[PDB]
Amino acid sequence: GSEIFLASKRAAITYDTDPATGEPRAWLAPGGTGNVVAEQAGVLNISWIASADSEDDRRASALNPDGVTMELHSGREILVRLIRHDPAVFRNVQNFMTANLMWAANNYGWDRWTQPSFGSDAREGWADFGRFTRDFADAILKSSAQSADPVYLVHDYQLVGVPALLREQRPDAPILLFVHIPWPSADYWRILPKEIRTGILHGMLPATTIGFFADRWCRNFLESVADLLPDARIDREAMTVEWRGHRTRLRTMPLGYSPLTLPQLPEGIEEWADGHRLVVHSGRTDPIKNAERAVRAFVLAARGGGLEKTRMLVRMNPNRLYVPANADYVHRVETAVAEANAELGSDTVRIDNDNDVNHTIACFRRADLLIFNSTVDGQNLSTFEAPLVNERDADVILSETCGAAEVLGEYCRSVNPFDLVEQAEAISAALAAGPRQRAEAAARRRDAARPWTLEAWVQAQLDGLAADHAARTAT
Amino acid sequence: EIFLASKRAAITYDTDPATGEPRAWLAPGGTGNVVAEQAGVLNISWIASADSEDDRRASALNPDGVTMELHSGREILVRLIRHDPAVFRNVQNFMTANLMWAANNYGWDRWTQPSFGSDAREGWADFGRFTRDFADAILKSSAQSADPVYLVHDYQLVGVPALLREQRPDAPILLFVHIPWPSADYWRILPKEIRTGILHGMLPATTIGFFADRWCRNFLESVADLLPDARIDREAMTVEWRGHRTRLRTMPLGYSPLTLPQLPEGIEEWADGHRLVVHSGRTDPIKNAERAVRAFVLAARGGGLEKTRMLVRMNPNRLYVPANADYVHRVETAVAEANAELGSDTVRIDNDNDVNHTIACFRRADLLIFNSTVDGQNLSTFEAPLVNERDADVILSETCGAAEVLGEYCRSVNPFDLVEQAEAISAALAAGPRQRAEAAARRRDAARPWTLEAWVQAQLDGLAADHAAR
Ligand SMILES: [Mg+2]
Ligand SMILES: [Mg+2]
Ligand SMILES: [Mg+2]
Ligand SMILES: [Mg+2]
Ligand SMILES: [Mg+2]
Ligand SMILES: [Mg+2]
Ligand SMILES: [Mg+2]
Ligand SMILES: [Mg+2]
Repeated sequence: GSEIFLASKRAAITYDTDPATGEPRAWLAPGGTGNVVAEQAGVLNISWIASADSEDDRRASALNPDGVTMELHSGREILVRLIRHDPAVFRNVQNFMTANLMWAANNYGWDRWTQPSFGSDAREGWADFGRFTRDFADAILKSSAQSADPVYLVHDYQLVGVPALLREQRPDAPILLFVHIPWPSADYWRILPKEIRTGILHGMLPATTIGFFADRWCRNFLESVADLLPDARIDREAMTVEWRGHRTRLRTMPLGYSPLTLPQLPEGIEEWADGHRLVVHSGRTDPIKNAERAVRAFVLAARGGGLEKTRMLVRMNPNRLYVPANADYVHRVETAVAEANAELGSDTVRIDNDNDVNHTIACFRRADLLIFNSTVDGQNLSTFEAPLVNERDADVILSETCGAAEVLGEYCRSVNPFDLVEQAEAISAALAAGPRQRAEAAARRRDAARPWTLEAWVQAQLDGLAADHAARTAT
Repeated sequence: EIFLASKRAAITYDTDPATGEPRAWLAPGGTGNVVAEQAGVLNISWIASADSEDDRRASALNPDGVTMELHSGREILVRLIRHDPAVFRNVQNFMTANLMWAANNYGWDRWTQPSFGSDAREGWADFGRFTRDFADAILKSSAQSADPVYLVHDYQLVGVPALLREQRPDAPILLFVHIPWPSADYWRILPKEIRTGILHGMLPATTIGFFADRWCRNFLESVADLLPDARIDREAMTVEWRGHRTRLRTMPLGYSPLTLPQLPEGIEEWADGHRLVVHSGRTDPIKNAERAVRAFVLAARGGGLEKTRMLVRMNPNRLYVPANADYVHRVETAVAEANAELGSDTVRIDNDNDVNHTIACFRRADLLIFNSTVDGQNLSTFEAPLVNERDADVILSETCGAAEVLGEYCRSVNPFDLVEQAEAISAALAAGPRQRAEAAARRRDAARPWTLEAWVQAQLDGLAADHAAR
């Protein structure tokens, strides 16, 4: 008897002609939070509320106020309702400063000794955060104006301010906030300026349920609350916060993959890899993906002997390259690859860069060894998808700091992503292992990965939120 | 019989001006002076590392111990361990902002550093040898003792308790760490054999002490995270592991009354007619002088600081460590940029290890800034208000151990937020004599009880209770 409203900020939508119909088409770039949320919209048969961040988006939204019919990579179709944030007030929706600070904080990118140093920009950014949060919350509230019993599913870190605003207007509504990124240790969270470190928590706590992909993130969130909000009472065993009349439950809801989204190799790759064992590292152009260290670990593994007919493919998916840290990462990866080739012989290691899902899947299929060695990762879905499609009983080296390691770590070669020697030794061992050992390990790994579907995760959201809503009422 | 050990002893060997005989004296400040003063308090020898040929010569020539003069005036015996020089050199590298200093004092960005190679494997091996040298020295000194008590000080000796416990199953062993303990997620940046091996080395202690509750909490979380076989109790502050029961204790330290002069050359004249902001600390990136200078510039831009100057007092220490050299460069850069904007000679750097100069700067200050990025405790934030003659406000980082005792009596700041720090500089200097007078008196009252002798008593009392429980 409830209507469900699902929102997230980022929607990477292209507009082109549909070859099937010859009509103008909206389609969603693959990967990122957007693809996950869009698939959830499809599972639930509801619209996806997200931000218009271009004239094209505004134009599409104005012509289709009921929503734009959008095509997923999985071929599936949903309605997307893009919020037409006023272009004169919100000049650049694509990049919000406060959200970018939260990205760096939550993914641990600062050394503290030299960075960060917050100036007036952080104050201005926080004011802008407030304006955007209000504009977004108002759009959700307008969308749900004809609903007597709305259920709000608010997705990802850009919307951390939203639950407080929804709770103010809809005191009895079930509200889930689901964060797709890590939550950092209390000492690290409090690097942020006082108004932001506390303000964000004030924005989140009015949610019925706060979800993360991993237990570690829930624990770190609770510790952050205990550290900063003298008014709050945490219960580490119950995973609860009680604060200013808000009761909040923290839940872990792991996600692995979408079965319905699971081709030929990129140009030149099949011939280059022929007769060689192939090590594959795959991920976005983001320093957390840790390809530089993966390449250096490969070089150290080769130094120990036994990798004579082995090559390494670094698959990088271009994304937000305008961010200085991302550009720096690509530079550092290119440098390590050049050093590897200088040391091991030309063409031992190759970078292959695009956002083509078919190429990604092909590379997952061809791999003799898969490396997902993130410095940290909210979850990392590639580490579920890859073994599920791999045909060669490839081993998987998985960083212990990926959310996914809580589910898959015991079925992979779990590593410290900062230790090049451990990683080199894991690379050597994985490639030395005989086919029967690898076959049995891969079968167990597929069995461990298989249950963690997008639909199961959506069900977890609803089951958790429903239970927490009941508990909130009883208290 | 109490046995006391710590690694670092910065000793100078010269001729005693009063007697003409050979003399050994200990550098003031740092952990060495603290442990040396504790040896004096307890009337015991201090076991420490010989770190140079002169130390080895002195140790070899005086096997009973080297009579060593402390800055406070006192005299104690130091028993210096002659390690293998190659092992020692590499271990000292392991203990600097390479490796362990960055691990416990939060110096890594994770995205680009660290990346552990074979050097970390060799470093760990050498650390084991160094640890064995210390345990053998301590055991040798205590071998005929029926009921020895072991007080093992600071992070370099984290491996020692396990080795002592192996030989002395029933002995009281305190491990007291003088630096922070990092969050669990940060601790596990270290290679597996190190992150776990260090915990295995520490947990056999009867008692593990830190200067702050936060460090104890972070330690427990690290144990819970890495040792599936350990059981922690956050309320009892205990670890139960392999039938070892370990108690975690917070034992704050503030200052030594006995250690509490003229200003350095040129400073008095330069400061005359001006309000003086003083930042003081070792050449270590945790001391955060660069951000303090930038915050000062931001405050000066706002007006109201027209007759205000800033003194950056830096105590040269291990300038060969890249992170320390970089820190000094960044501070020099910020000071030059401050002067280029605000006017020549607005900000000065003054560098030496003269305690008298430090105390004098504390006395002269109209505002004191101890804005460390993190600090195991920071003793300067107790010493400075207790000697200051201006009722200077204190800007104190919330990330100093000392903030747990003095935070509410100072202007507590986020050390990464320049605007907050600038606003605190401005507010601190907007208040004249009387406003500050009341707060300054309450601050001194808060700082006063936290003496060195009280802290030594806390060590003994805590250890005794924990030993009787185990
Ligand atoms: Mg758009
Ligand atoms: Mg931390
Ligand atoms: Mg985890
Ligand atoms: Mg890659
Ligand atoms: Mg010496
Ligand atoms: Mg040392
Ligand atoms: Mg951390
Ligand atoms: Mg210092």
